[PDB]
Amino acid sequence: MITSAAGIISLLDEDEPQLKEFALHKLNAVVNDFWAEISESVDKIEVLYEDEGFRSRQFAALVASKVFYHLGAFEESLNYALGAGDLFNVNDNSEYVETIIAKCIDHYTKQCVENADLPEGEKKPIDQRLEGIVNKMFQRCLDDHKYKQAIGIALETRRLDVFEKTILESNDVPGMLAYSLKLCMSL
Amino acid sequence: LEEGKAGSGLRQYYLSKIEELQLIVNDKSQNLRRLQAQRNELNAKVRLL
Amino acid sequence: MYEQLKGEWNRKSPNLSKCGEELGRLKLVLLELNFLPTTGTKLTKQQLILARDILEIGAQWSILRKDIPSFERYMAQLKCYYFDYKEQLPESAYMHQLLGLNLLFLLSQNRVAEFHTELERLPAKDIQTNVYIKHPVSLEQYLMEGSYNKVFLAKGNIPAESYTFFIDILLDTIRDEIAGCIEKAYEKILFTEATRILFFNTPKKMTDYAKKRGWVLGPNNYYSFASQQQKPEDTTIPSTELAKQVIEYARQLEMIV
Amino acid sequence: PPGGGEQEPPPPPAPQDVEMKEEAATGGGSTGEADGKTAAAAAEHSQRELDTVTLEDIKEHVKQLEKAVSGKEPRFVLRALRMLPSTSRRLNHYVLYKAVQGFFTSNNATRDFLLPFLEEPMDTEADLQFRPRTGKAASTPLLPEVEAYLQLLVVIFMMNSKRYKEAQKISDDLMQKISTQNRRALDLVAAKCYYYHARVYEFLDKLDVVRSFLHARLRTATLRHDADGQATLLNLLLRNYLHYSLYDQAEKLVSKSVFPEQANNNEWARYLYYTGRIKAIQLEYSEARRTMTNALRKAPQHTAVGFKQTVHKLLIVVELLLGEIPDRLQFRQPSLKRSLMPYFLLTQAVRTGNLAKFNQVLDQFGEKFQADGTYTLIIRLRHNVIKTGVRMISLSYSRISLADIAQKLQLDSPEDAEFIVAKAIRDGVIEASINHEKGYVQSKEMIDIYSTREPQLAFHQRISFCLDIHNMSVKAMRFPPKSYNKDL
Amino acid sequence: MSEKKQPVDLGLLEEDDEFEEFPAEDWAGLDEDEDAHVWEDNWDDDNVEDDFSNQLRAELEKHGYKMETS
Repeated sequence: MITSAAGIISLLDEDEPQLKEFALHKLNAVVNDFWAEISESVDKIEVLYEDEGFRSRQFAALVASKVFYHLGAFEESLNYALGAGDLFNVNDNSEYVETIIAKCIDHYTKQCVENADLPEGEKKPIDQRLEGIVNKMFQRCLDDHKYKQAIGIALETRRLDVFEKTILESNDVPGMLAYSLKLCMSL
Repeated sequence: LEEGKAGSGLRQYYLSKIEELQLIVNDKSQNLRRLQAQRNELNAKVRLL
Repeated sequence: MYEQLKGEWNRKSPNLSKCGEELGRLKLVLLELNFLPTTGTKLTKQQLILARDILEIGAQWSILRKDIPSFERYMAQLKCYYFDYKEQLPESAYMHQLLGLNLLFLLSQNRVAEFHTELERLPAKDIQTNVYIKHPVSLEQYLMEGSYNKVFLAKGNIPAESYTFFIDILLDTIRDEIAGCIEKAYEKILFTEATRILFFNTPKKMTDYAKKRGWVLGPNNYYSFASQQQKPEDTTIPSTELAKQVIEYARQLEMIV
Repeated sequence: PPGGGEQEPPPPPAPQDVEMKEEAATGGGSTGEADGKTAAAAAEHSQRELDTVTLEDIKEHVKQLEKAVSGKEPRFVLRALRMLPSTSRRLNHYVLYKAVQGFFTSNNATRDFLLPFLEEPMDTEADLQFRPRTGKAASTPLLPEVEAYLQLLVVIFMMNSKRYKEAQKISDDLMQKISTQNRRALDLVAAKCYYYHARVYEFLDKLDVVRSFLHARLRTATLRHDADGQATLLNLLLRNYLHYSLYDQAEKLVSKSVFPEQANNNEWARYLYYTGRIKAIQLEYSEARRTMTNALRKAPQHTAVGFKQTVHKLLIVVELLLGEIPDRLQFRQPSLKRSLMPYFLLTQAVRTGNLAKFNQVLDQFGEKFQADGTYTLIIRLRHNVIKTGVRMISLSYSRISLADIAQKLQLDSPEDAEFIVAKAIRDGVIEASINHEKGYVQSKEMIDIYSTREPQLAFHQRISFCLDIHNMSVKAMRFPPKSYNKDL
Repeated sequence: MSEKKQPVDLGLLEEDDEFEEFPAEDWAGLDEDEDAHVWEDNWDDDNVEDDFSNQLRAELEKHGYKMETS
């Protein structure tokens, strides 16, 4: 709707967030139109996000996570997309969701490689919601397994029981173990 | 679904861009090894001298 | 629509404590009334222009109370209604006045660059004959000239329009820059010029500036120190950075090799 | 009757050979070129396509073809359709369908067969295998030809062409990311289309659909792009922000990104002209001067006369602000002359600096340079005349008199003399020694260059910067030889 | 793109339609004395020429009278 509206900055810099909630809800509509206009309110979004005063940390962490990767590196957006707590979001073909799950999987298996060579000692903490949102779309891929990515993504994650549930409901078991070892011997 | 065609699809397209980076490394190896064949042929030529 | 609101609108109340209650009440009523411009059914333009007007006079009390964040708040909220897609909205008689206060705020906050780039939207050829339409551009063009005598002699040229005190606030917020630039003191300046250039005989500048600048006061003269007194370099550090530049020359000149 | 009746059929088939041979050489040459390895060989036909577009921009093709010569419109590719293998009988059909229309006559029309252009792309665009590159390389060349002559109720037909283009490939895309040479080319093809119907956009409507969608399509362009097509898509957004946007809190100093290799051999000139046009409203003296003059000196390939007159006009308009206005000296073309004829009297009148006379001279015959809009920089110039004049006084002798030079500067008063001269001293572009001994204002006005005055610190950054530019030019003479020996 | 030059050339057609060969001939009255001459020097000669076109054009004949008076 709006393009150069600056009133949302003053509404975001204001107390009594009962007016901030619908202002952010309407901000999520024009954020794809103009992502750079929020760069002046990014600092205040971080201020209201770090403290526990605001009740919905996902309304701030989603805006920050959708403006950071539009502004700079995917790391700072990933820390708040993974730091948004409980997020109710269905599967969509949007660029935002596919990029945050793309970098989420890439950095997920990246941490799995950084922690795969160190089985014991100085183990880095991994949040459970990362396993929830990676294993959610992962299981969505494991509805039929498409007979191509089961052992592939099961091997990229370097996890212990990730592939035992894949071979449970699978056709041509000797083809899945022969293709499995064939993929394992070529990496 | 809509992951192997969209998510793994853009992952495969990113793999194609990685194949473009391996085409820059590839042809850099090609022309660097052809210039290497030129210097090797010249130093081998004065070796024949 | 919801109520009259015309009783306390035009009533100029000197006490702003009641206008805070009416203000928050208008925030509670307008809270669900879709602050953002809505083109649905095209019939909401009445409540949108009435809300625009009550936020304009609410900005008038917001600048009457001297609240900097509230002024840019209500101006940032009314800019949403000024910049709109549908041109069917009739131009308010006080719109150019509130934009004049926006230029007053931009020049007051040392944001004159946003004025220089802002000079594009205002020549819309709406009236162009009123003295207040050309007043901010002539005053800011005099600011580009820097001549303060024309402003002081032109102080009594403003009509009965009640923003003369706001112009005096502008002079109060630019006197630090004009007095700061005239007191730069590259080499030296004598008091006999500061008597005329500076303000009246009231010793506010020689008192506040003695604790702000913190300089020496001589025999009825202003001395200037630390002017072109910096000693040149020993040429040792730039020789080291020249050696590092030579390292970068062997690097970039011979890196691939 | 005998003149045009006998000399009527010689004209029409004049462009037929170069248009059929051109579309067959670029079509069969591009598809037959990158058909084996489309992803390996890239950007070979880019300069060919843009050189053919710039070569066909001045085509006088359609002058009389409205009367029974529109037979070129109903025909189309018809290359290996309806079946991918067994194309020998279709190789015969290539001569058959071209020969049928040439026996006696042909039933032709102009505005009749326009909408049913999507009959083939429903099932098979060209061969069902190379659909993207043959779909865009098939549709996109011939569509602006029929869509020529934007006036005369073609705007609606242009909208039909819009919904046909988006509906067939670019509603989002045909496949999410082509990721090939027709993708990297599709960037500048869809962009060039956006410039083609940009006149339709700015004609009666405004920005509320497509260029706003160009942000989602702009970042959907993946961030791994070379930013060539993404930057060309940014050019139409910045030009849409050129006439009246006026918000500067985001694109100004936030649009500034990593800035990848965005050259296009034109995009430095026109893109830098755009960012210098937007950076020309705050009176940029150091950056936009050198970089906009450089952008003026760039883009010599096709035309450096018809388009550079505007960047030259703005260039001298912002050059006369500094007091030193260089006129047209080394360029001889009868376009900037006629463009500068009304502005010549005042741009020559800047240096002399007569307030009362030239103030009337400006509005006297001023029509276009003051009718350009909002009179911003000229209304700043009307009081900048005295600042350039007092800067000429800074380039003049030191001592300032109360009658000779004050009466000469049309300003005879003691207070405003030292006051405004001091307003010129606080700028920092000049050097003066403010001293008051008997009442006269002196000045040292030392404009001596750095010769034998701290030279190492003076041209140190000159040596470092010049060696950096010449050294990246050494990289620019090392890498292209690699791009030479890459294939052999 | 090179497609944005068309409206600029249309503006050139409007400027050419304002006066029909009037500035070409009227300015050609001076161009016939300026043709084949280096246009780099014509900026200085035109600068001082237009500068002295108002008053004191020659001023060399007046020095003989200004010697005894100044």
